[PDB]
Amino acid sequence: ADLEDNWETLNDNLKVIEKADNAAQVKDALTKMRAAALDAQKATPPKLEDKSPDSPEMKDFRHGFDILVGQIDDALKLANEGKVKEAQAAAEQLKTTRNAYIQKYLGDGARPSWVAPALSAVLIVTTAVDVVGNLLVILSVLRNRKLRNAGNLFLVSLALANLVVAFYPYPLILVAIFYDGWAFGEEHCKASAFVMGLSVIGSVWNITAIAIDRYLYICHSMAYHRIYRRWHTPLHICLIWLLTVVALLPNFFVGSLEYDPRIYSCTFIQTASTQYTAAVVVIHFLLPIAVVSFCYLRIWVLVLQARLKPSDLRSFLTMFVVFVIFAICFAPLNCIGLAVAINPQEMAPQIPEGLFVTSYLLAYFNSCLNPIVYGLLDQNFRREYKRILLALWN
Amino acid sequence: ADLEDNWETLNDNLKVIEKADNAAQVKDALTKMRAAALDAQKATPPKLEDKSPDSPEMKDFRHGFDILVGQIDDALKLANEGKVKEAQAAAEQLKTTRNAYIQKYLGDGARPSWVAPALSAVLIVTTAVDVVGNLLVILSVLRNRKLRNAGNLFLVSLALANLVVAFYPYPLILVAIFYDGWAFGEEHCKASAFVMGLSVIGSVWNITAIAIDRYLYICHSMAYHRIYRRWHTPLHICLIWLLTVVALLPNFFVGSLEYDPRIYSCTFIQTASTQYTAAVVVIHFLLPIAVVSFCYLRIWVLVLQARMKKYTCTVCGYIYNPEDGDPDNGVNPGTDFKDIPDDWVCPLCGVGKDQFEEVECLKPSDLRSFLTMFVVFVIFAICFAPLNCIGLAVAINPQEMAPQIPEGLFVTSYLLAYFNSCLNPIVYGLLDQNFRREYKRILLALWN
Ligand SMILES: COc1ccc2[nH]c(-c3ccccc3)c(CCNC(C)=O)c2c1
Ligand SMILES: COc1ccc2[nH]c(-c3ccccc3)c(CCNC(C)=O)c2c1
Ligand SMILES: [Zn+2]
Repeated sequence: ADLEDNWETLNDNLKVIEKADNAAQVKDALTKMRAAALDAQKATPPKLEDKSPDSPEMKDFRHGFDILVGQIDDALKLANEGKVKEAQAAAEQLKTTRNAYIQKYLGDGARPSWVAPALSAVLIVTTAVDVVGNLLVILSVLRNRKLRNAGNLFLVSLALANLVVAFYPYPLILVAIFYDGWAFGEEHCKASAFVMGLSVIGSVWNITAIAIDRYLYICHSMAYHRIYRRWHTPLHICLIWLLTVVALLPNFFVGSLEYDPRIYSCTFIQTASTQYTAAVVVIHFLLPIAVVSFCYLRIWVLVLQARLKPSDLRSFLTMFVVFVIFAICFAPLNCIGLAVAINPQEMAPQIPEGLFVTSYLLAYFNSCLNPIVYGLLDQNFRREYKRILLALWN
Repeated sequence: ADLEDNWETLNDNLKVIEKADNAAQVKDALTKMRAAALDAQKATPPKLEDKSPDSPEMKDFRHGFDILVGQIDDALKLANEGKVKEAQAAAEQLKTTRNAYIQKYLGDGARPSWVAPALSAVLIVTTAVDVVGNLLVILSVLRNRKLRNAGNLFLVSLALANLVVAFYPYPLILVAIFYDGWAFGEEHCKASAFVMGLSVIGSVWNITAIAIDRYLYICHSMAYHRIYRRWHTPLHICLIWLLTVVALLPNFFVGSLEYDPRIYSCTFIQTASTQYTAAVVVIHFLLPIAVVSFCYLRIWVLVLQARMKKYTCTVCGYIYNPEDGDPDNGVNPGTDFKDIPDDWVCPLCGVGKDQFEEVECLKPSDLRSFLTMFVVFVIFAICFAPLNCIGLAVAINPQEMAPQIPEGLFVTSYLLAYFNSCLNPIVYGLLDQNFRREYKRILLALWN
């Protein structure tokens, strides 16, 4: 039997012992566990495959199994006596506890089998739709005199924020999944973690700048037309990106950019400094999500009081949906970060790995959604996407 | 303008409204449609040519146009307001009435009398064996944990490709034969046509994924085992199905999913865009048929050379398995017997490799059933080679080569292609001993 296959066997019967109602169900499960333990001990690990069978690295895995075999025999000594709870306790609090004391028996039970293929599928799809999708957005906005419309600079600003992350950190996390551990230097670690901070942080500030601009243009159009914009807009875009770089610099002093084995990515660590992460969740999420929720509620009340035409909603509809799609995508992880920011000594271990990865899978997915919402809601973008593709077939 | 000519005009502008990006493109198409409707109303139908101009049969066609002109005016009332999707939708309610009320008079309904009973017989039999047959393969693979891990996780994926089509488009077509024309909405039309595209396209990528899998397992055995798999193949299966959905999306922009009266089925149209169909025939048939013919040529050369054969011991009877090796005495799994050094001995009696003879006859279950899998590939190719040839001939020159495709031949190509949805569970049962055993275990448990 295969080592990866035998690893699944020992964990499946471990789950059975918990959901068991009688000592015979337990004694049956503990027999399959001891048999699959001795088979996997005869097998060679993948990381230490080149190492000697007597080497201090390969003989460490062999010995780890010897401890659990005796622990299983100890547990079935109780299950034979008809003591169900007594053996059910000697299973979970001994097969897992000594696994951390054996190290190599703790790695398989740390991460679920599903995160590696789910993450890699999500990143492949996200990177693919990102490059094509946002590259179309760039080209659509560049043609003829389209750039003379200032607001189109915000679509190029967000297109690059989405884009840059697909060209540097996303490809290397995919190498980190297939190599099981970060395969590049400590240089590329903090640098990949930084550009993702630029994208995720830089995006909310563009999304906010838009919400204020579209708030004044619709609600106080008298005062809005009095104030210029043709040159104001490229100044505002430039300012938010330098503002972003500044907000990210405490990461190098507080040491919060390091590789997270749970998500195979070098990213920002919420436990490294609960002071910085508390500010990151407030000042760079709940603060902007609040002001923009306010901006767009004032716009929707005037539309509700105006009732209509498909060309009348055109001014903001596309930009409102992108904001909402952003909020959903980043609300879960910001909640995890908030719970850790209050009391990490007790609330942090209560965050399951299954939930944590689910928060990062959505947050990564957001890097490709924008051109889709443009295609589904904007007729003029849908037309533009068709023109570019036709240009390539003709 | 001629009545047959005006019927082509109203259907051409109907296609334009779908592929339209602005209300003006729609308002322009709806104006040409109303004009061509009033011209055809002034014309006499061919079936009711002998009838009186005021007769209840001839005045029925005149009134049918009055309704269509009213709803065209209703649709352009939306297109003037700048509501594109709202009028694009109200142009489908116009597509139904023009195909339920105006399909009565005119039209060349020249089909042979056999295309109805043959098609319906083939579909009934195909659907029946498809459901039972592939439901057995799904069951036997998840049931037996050993045969599942033998690279046969793509077989459940292939079987789901065969199944899905028996549950939605095949039953509908059968209603389309007994009702003589598509009896369901335009919604269920392009949708049923999509579900078939998923199966036929997804199957070749499933069949390719296995051909590569067995190619590396047999030819690059050493490097193979070095690379993980438990999480690799569910990622590969997931990738092929998204790959497939992607390849099918141009159908909604080029408008190639519509009902074909010759085959009573809403399917993909080869003439709607010869650019897309040329790619469909190349990228999704001749390209994969080529790479897999390459995969199986490099396997068959090893078999001919005897480079991956089992060796039975002429003394204690121990059989050497290249898939297994002799790991405890240094020969890691995947090693060929001809590659073991001379100092190796039988691990059961100590006789030298010197006194080992090869198993002459290679069973189809061997080397992850490469023989059974190769057969399925060949069957698939025969089943879809004719229609892909028709599609290729139409893709070059459709102005002259397309009318030269007889209806009798075209339906014959679709009859085989439909039949392919049920065959593979049979080829597994006839050639794989372990599947035949599993089939019996399923049948005997439900019976007893
Ligand atoms: C402040 O310095 C950095 C620096 C790097 C960062 N990378 C990410 C991130 C990247 C991709 C997907 C989700 C989050 C955050 C945002 C992380 N937010 C929370 C609440 O943990 C981040 C922040
Ligand atoms: C490309 O988008 C679609 C979309 C739907 C499709 N349905 C079928 C098909 C279904 C059952 C039997 C035979 C063909 C093809 C395959 C059609 N291939 C050719 C050469 O015409 C198909 C393709
Ligand atoms: Zn022997």
